[PDB]
Amino acid sequence: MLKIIIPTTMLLPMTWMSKHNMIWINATVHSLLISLISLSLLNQLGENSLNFSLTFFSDSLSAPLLVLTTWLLPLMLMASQSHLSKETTTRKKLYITMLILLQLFLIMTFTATELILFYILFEATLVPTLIIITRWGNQTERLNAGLYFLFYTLAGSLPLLVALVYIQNTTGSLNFLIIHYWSHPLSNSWSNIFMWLACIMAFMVKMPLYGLHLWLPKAHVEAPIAGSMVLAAVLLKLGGYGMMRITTILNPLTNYMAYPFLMLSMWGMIMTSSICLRQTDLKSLIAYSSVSHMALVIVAIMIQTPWSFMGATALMIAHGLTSSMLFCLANTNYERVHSRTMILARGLQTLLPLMATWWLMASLTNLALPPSINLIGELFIITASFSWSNITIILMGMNMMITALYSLYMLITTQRGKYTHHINNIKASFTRENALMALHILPLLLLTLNPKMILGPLY
Amino acid sequence: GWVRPDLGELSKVTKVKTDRPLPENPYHSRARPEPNPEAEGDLKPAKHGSRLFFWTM
Repeated sequence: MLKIIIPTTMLLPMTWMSKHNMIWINATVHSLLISLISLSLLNQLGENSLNFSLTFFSDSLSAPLLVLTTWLLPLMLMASQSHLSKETTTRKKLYITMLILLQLFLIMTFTATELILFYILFEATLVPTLIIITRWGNQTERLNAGLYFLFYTLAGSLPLLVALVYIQNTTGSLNFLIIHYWSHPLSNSWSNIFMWLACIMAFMVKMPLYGLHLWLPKAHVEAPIAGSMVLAAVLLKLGGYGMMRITTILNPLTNYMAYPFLMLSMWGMIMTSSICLRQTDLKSLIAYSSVSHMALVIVAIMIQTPWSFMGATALMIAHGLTSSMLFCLANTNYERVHSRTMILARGLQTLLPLMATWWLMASLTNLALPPSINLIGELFIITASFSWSNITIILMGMNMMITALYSLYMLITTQRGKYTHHINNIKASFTRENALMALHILPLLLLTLNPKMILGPLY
Repeated sequence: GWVRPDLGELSKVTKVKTDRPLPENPYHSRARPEPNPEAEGDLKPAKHGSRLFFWTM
């Protein structure tokens, strides 16, 4: 891991001392180089996770998610040198400083060998993000969005902190391994129930949650594009990654005290998907779409089934790559039309042929048609839910309805139809935009050949 | 056959040859609490470092 953590830090002195206009070029190429180094962690033994040292260890869950972060860093850097090149060098250099620091916390968080060690940097990702939304955002409501995002996740993080230190005072160290091997069946006492809520609400408030999803429309829509990918692609998985890591000392209390959360997520995703079917903002439709998929992940964890986790990891990384790509789609129009209303810029296939295509397989991948790992993600969860309860498919499949209508509805409204008459600013798609988007979908299709890597620790 | 004592002799601290033995404990002191045993042994290094959360050393 030191083979990744140190190089990730080393970009920061380099970017801060690179030449005036070499900042993006130099940073991108080594950022791609680091992701190449991070590809080394895909190998996992048929047994205990790769434990490099007491400081850091990686399993078959962290490694697929880790590579997503490292592969991501070129994508924001390559998605941001168009809406920031008009700013001064120091502020541009500071933007790289936040992004590099944001990655470093993610790398350390996903690889933390100690539960409390996980907690610090997993929470510490707030500071680099909160700067991104509030400083470089491009709307007025970004400030209230920053408060909404920061406070909403902090309201759950603190009870987790009290819960984690309590487990320390009662069971000793919270090392992930010793926790797994030293497991005590949780009683149905009232205190254990409240301990269960503290150890869970911090992660469950973080993906979306139906009722706790109000920060995504504020944050994702108002965030800068480089940031906007991160609030939906990777940090939502931090709330995810915590769930499968923490749901090993809560069994069997999670067996019973999960119906209110399972019930909220199952019905909630139908509601929020229905929001997408009747949304006005392109980014908000994408963000609310991320809510429905992420709520599906929330459902998946709470049965504690080998098939459920097996498709849970695949769904998260598949969704994260897609949601980033769709947020690239919103950016492409946003530079030209300078507005986010959907019906403002209809008729893009006639004007931009390839960008229409890039919007095409992006929509199908969100459609979760086979064999794209979005399908292998959802379909695995369906069987796990179905075995848990047969009525689930009625609620399960009904989501597949709405996720079909709004996905093409976003496509049909924007790309197809007559082009907008009064616009005359749409130029040919920059090779940066097309190349970036190919670097999103192509590995996503390339992953389809062997999803054995992305399947997760249960496999 | 007496004599006036000059200044100082009557203020002199003088011993007296007596019979009564020294009291065993004039204050009538009770038994003392046993002091807690003192530390002993070479000051060995702390086992496995600080042992404060994830800090290895």
